[PDB]
Amino acid sequence: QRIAIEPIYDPSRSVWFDPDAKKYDKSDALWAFCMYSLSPEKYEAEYGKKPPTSLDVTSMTSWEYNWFGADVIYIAKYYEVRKESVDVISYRHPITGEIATYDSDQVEDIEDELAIAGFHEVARRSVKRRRVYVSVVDGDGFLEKPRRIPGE
Amino acid sequence: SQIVLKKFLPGFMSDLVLAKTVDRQLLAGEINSSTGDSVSFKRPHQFSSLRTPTGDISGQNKNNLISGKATGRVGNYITVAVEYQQLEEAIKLNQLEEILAPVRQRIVTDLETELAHFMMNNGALSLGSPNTPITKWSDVAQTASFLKDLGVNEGENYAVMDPWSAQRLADAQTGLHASDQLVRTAWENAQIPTNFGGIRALMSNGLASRTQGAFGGTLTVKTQPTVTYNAVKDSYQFTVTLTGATASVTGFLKAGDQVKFTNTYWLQQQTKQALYNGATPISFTATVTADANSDSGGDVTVTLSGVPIYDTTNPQYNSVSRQVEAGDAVSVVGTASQTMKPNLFYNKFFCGLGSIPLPKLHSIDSAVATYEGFSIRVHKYADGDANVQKMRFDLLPAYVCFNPHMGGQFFGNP
Repeated sequence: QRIAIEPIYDPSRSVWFDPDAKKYDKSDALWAFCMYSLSPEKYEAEYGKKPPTSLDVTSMTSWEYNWFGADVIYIAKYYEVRKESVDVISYRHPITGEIATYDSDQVEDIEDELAIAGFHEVARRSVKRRRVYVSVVDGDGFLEKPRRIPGE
Repeated sequence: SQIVLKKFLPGFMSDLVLAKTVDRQLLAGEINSSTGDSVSFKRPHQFSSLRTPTGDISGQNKNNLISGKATGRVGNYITVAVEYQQLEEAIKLNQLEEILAPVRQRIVTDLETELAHFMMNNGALSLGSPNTPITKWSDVAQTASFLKDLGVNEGENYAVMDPWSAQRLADAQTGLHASDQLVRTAWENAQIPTNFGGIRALMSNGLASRTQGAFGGTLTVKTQPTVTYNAVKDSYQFTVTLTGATASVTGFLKAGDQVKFTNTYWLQQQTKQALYNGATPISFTATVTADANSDSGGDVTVTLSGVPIYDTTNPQYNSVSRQVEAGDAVSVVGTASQTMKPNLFYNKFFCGLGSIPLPKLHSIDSAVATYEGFSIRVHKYADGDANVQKMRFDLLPAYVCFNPHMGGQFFGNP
């Protein structure tokens, strides 16, 4: 896994934030949109050819411009921040440090720990954490179902 | 009397609940440049059993495989256009953006009114007399009971009612005796819950209305129609003639009327047994398709939706207790020529809906506007040389009916 930095083209017509955020960096925002154009051939390459293409409508551009290419489909990425209940498991194996708290995503069977260097100890403290989800939508429905991204 | 605000006053708007419930999945992106003007789906098969003391199936005849179809077609264009002189509109009115708002609402509102007519015209089932309104709890639960009794399971059932009718049910709900939350909710917001009587109840103010159409005389069937499966395996529509009508009236039977056959009853489609409505057996009913007049001698030829299949060589496809033959007595529900706004109850797999994408018109400025998932193509051109401009917004709708025996109209009963 890796962290990547990517550019956004046409920010003035692609990025829309929660209208309740007032700070410079939009820290106090709960959702946002990121739009980008697409071609019918690439739309069929991913997703599926079975459902026709329905694109978002903004009525933003074409303001004093001649338009010829009707082969652009507008797709948007949707972000949410949620507060959810997660169970933290504290593997308290004394060897090589004792206090170690981990989330429920990593499990002794999902991750090949097998209690070799971990003692189960306490696994019942449930705490609320701040999590962020991403989704891909269009004018019809969900192109990609929501999934959580690794951050805050 | 010169200064005017730049903000417009609010207006009126209808609602969309029917387009959200109908099936928009099976027919979607299927009417392409290769398919043509129509596309069809397959139909399920049914089989019969022969009972003998020791096999010896040699003497009788084995089941024959017959395949059906259900074709969907496209409709006409939904077009709204404007024409103007640019200087006058450009005085204080922006790019016809004041027009931009209530045009998509018109295009969408019309699609839903056309859907209402299609479903009322092509539904088959009927319940209660058209006169009585909805006042009690049983009037909504009867639809769910009837649909469950027919045998439909795979799908989802919905019922649509007027705004005034919902309040009467809430008034009944406020009369409950033990449910705290229901009583409080009905007292506060006058809102009935989601699941009402085993079916989902919905409230809509934009709903089509129809006129009965004058009729008179004890009608009866004159000639035995063809109701074998081979004839009606593609459309579930059949033609029948009536006698004993009035002398000569135009518009004798309007589109959407229900014709009821008294002596032929419904059957549970799986077990092939009669249907009992608690105290009386349920009669068969059908809906008129197009307008029909009456000539001298009271001969009315009418095409109906929903067929009473009584094939004798293919008994597995029967859908009625007994065959309709000459001399049977029929009736028309409702009064002479009253107008009413019906209520619709249907399954999820009753009618389809889709849209045909439209390509850009060559060398003409255009854009695409979206509204509740519906795409509208807009074009601007300048035919004429007198400061005359033109705009147009369009959509092409496609409608399909799978089986008429899973929907229809329902009213209250006394």
